[PDB]
Amino acid sequence: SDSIELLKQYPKDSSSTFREWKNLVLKLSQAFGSSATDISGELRDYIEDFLLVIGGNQRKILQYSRTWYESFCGFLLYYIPSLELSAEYLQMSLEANVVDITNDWEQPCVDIISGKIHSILPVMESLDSCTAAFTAMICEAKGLIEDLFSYRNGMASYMLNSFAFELCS
Amino acid sequence: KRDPVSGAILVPMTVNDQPIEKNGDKMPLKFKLGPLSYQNMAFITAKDKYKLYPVRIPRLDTSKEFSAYVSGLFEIYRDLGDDRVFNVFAKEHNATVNLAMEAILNELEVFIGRVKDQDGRVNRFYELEESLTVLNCLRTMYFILDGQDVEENRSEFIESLLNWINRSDGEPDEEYIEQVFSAGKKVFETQYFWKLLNQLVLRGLLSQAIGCIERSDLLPYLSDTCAVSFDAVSDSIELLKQYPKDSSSTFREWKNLVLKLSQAFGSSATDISGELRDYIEDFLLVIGGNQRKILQYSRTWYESFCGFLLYYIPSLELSAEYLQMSLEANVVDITNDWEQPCVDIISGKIHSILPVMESLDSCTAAFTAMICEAKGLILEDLFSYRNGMASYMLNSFAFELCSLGDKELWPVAIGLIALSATGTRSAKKMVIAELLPHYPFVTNDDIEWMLSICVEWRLPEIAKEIYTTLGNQMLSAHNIIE
Amino acid sequence: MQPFDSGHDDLVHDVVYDFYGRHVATCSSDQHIKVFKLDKDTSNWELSDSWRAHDSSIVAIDWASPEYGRIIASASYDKTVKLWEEDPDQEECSGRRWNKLCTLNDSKGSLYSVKFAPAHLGLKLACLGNDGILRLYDALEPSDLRSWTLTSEMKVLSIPSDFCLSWCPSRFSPEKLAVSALEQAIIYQRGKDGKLHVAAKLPGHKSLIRSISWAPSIGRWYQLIATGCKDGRIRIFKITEKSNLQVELLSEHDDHNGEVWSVSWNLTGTILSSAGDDGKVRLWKATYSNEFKCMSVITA
Repeated sequence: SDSIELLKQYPKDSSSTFREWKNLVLKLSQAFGSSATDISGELRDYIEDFLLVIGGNQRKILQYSRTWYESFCGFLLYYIPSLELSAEYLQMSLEANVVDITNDWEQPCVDIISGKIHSILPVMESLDSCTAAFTAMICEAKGLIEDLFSYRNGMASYMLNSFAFELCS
Repeated sequence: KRDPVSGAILVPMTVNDQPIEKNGDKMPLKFKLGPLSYQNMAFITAKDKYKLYPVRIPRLDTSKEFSAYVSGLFEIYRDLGDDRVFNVFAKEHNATVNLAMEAILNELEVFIGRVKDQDGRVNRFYELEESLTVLNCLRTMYFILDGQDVEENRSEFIESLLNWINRSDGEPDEEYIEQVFSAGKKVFETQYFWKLLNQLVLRGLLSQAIGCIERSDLLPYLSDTCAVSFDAVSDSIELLKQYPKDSSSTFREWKNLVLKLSQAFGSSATDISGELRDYIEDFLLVIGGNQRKILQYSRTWYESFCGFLLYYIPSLELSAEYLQMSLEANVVDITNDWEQPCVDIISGKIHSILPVMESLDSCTAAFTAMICEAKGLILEDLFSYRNGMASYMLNSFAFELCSLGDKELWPVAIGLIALSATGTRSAKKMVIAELLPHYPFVTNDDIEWMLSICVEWRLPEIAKEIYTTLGNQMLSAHNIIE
Repeated sequence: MQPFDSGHDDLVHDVVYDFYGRHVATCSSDQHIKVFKLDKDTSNWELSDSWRAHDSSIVAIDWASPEYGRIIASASYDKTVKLWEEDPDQEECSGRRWNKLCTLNDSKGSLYSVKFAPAHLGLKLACLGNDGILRLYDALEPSDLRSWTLTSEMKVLSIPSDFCLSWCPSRFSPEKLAVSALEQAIIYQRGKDGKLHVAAKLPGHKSLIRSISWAPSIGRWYQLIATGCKDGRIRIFKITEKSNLQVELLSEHDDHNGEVWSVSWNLTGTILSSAGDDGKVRLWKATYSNEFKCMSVITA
C-alpha cells in the first residue's frame, strides 16, 4: 500500500525530490525485506522483486525487462539518472535481450546512445530522405559529426544536396 | 587458457595437490585475500584437510619487466604537462600528444619484447600482443592525421595501417602458402591461388604478392599462350613493385596507370582460358579499387577495410562506409579479442574498448584510456563515475599498485592519484592518508619520502605514527649502554 | 604456489594475515594457535611458533594495528577470549613466544568470532558468543596492555547456529559494526550518547550467514559489506549515510551452487573473494555502474 502510494508521487520535476524518493523506497524494501511473512513464500518474492525494481536493483531491472530499451529506461528511472553510465546501461541491456530487426528504429537508437551517430543517417534516408537530410544537418550543428556533391564536404552537407536535387524533380 | 561454467577464466590452485575431488563430496572451503597480491591464502575446515594453500591472484604480473613498464608509462604521463586534459594551441597540442602515443605504443613493444624472451610465450604474452594490436589500430585512426586525409602524411599513415593489419594475426602464415603449391588445373587456374594472391594484395603484402605470381605462369604459360595476357600481367607486377607510400600525388598517378592498364586489358582480345581471363581482371579490378571486388576477395572484414584505403579512396571520411561494407561481407570474429574493439575504434565509439583492454592488462588499458581522453576521444567520491571514466581506470590502477608490494611503484601509485585532474584537493588528501599506512617501508630513504608526503599533503597524523616507529627502534637501540 | 602442513592435529578454523601481510595466524580444534612467517629470500612459509592457547576448540583470530604492538587475539568454545603479546626476545617453535595479556571470562556461552575494531577508534575489540550477546572490550589505557574494560554489552537475539562480525575500516566515517547471527545481519553504530544502537539490517538471507566483512571505503563515502550465505549466494550491499542509513542491494550471485563459506576483501576494497562447497574461489571486481562481475576463478 505504501508502494502504490509512493508510486503515485514519483519525482518528475525536482532532482532532490528523487533522492528523497529513492530514499524512502529503499527504507521500505528494507523493512519488508527483514520482517515476517504470512503470505505465500512465492508471492513474497514477486513483491520483493517489484520493490527491488522500484529501487533500481540493476540485477532485477534486467531480469524483468522484455526488451533492451526497457531495461535501459528503468536504469535511468530507478537507479542512477546519469547519462554517464549511458554506455554501461546499454551493454547490460543488449546483453540481456538482443536488438530486434523487425523494427527499424531500434538499431539507430542503440547507435545514438552508443555515440556513433553518423550510422543512423543512412537508415533515416530509406524512411524519408527529407527528415534524414535535416536530421543530419542539425546533428552537425550540435557537433555530433569542384565536387560540391562529394564526400570531402560533410556527409551532412551531402545529404542536403541529395534532397535539394531530388526536389527539382 | 580455460573458461568455466560461471563465465570468466579458470585456474587450478595447485599442479600436484588438488584437495577437493569427486562431485557430491562438498567441504567448507575458506579463502582470504592478502595485503599482498601475490600472497593470499586458501584453506579448508575439515578433518584430514590441514594444509594451508597460498594463492596468487590469477594473471598477476610481478615481472621486473612490468614494474619497468609501469615506470615508463608514468613518465610519459607526468611529462604531458597540463596537456593530459582537453578543455571542453589548436595544432601544437595534438602533435605533442600523438608523440606520447608513439612513446606509449613503444614502451609496450619493449615490454612485449623482454616478455617473449624471459618466459617464451606464456598467457601474459599474447594478451599484450593483442593489447598492442588494438593500440596500433587506435593510433592509425586518430593519432596520425590530426585533421586532414591520407594526404597530410601518406608516408606515416599507410605505414601504421599496414603495420596494424599485419601486427594482428600471423596469417597468411608461411605454412599455408606451400600447400597452395602442391588436378587437371595448374597452380594458377584454381581460385585457391588467386583468393590468396588477392589477399596478399589487400593486406599490402606486395613483396610476396609478386613472389606468388613468379612461382608459375608469369614468364611461363602466359608468355607462351596470350600476347596481351603476358603483358597486362607483367606491367602489373611491375606497377606493384612501386606502390606509392610517400607521395600523395604519386598515388593519383599510380591509380591512374593501373586504371589505364585494366581498361586496356579489359577491351582487348584474349587467347587464354575464358576462366583465367576473369581471375586476371579481378586481380586488376582489385588493384584498381573496385569496391565490388575488394569485398568479394576479402576473407575477413579488416581485410576489405584496408584494401578500400589502399586501392580506392584514401580518406578516413568514408571510414564509416568502408566498415559497413566490410562487416556486411564477413562478420566480426569472437575468437580474437582485438576485433570488436577495433570495429569500435573505427566506428567511433571508443569508450567501449577500455573495458576489454582491462581484462587483458589493467595497466595498458588504464593508460590507453588516459591518453584517449587527452586526444579528446571521451561528491566525495574520487573513485566515482562523476570524474572522467579515464580517471576511473587510472585510480583503479593506482590502487592495484598498492597491493603489489613493489615499494618502487608506490610513488607511481600515489602521484598518479594526485595528478588525476578530476577530484577535490581534499578528495585525494583522504585516499592518500588511507593508502599510506600500508606503504611497505624499509630504508631511511623510503621513510624520508613518506614524510615528504606528510608535508605536501599535510597528514599530521600519519606523521606522528611514523615518529612512533622510530620510537620502537630507538628503544631497542637504548639496549646498548655497552 | 605450494601448500604446507599447518601442523594442526585437528581441523583448522581461521587464518589471519597481520597488517603487512607477512605473517598468518592459524587456529584449529587442536586447541593450538600457530603463527607462520613469510621468508623474504625464499618464497616459502615456515612456522614461527605453535602453542596451546585454549582448552577447547579455537575458532577465530585477528591481529591488532602494529601501532599498538604485536597483539594476536583469539576466541574459543571454552566460552572465553584470550590476548597474546608477542615476545621479541624469545625463541621460535618454543612455546614461550606469546603471553596471555589477559582473559575475558564474561561470555557465559561458547564464543564464535572476535575482531579488533579499526585503529582510529583505539585498541578495542568485539566478540560474539552463542548466548547472542555482543561484548566490546578495550584497554582504556594503551600503556598497560593487560587490563581491558567492558565498554558495551548488547544482546542480539535468541538461541534455539553460526555467527561472525566485521567493523567498518574507514577512518573517516562514524564508528559502526556489522554483526550477523544466523539468518540475520544487523548493523550497529555509535550514538551521540556513546552507547550502541541498531542503525540498519541487511535483508535478503534465506539461511545462516557463514561470513560477512566490511570493505575499505577508500576514495568513497558509500560503504560496502559482503555476505556469504548458507543458501549459496553472495550479496553485496551499498550502505550510504545521509535513523539515517540507506541499505541497497547491489549484486547477488549463485555462481557457487553450494554454500558461500568465506567472503573476503582486498586491502583497498577493489577485489572481493568468495569460497564455497564447489571448492572454487571466485574473485569479483566492480563495474563503472557498480554491479559486480567475476574476474577469475580458482579450483581443486
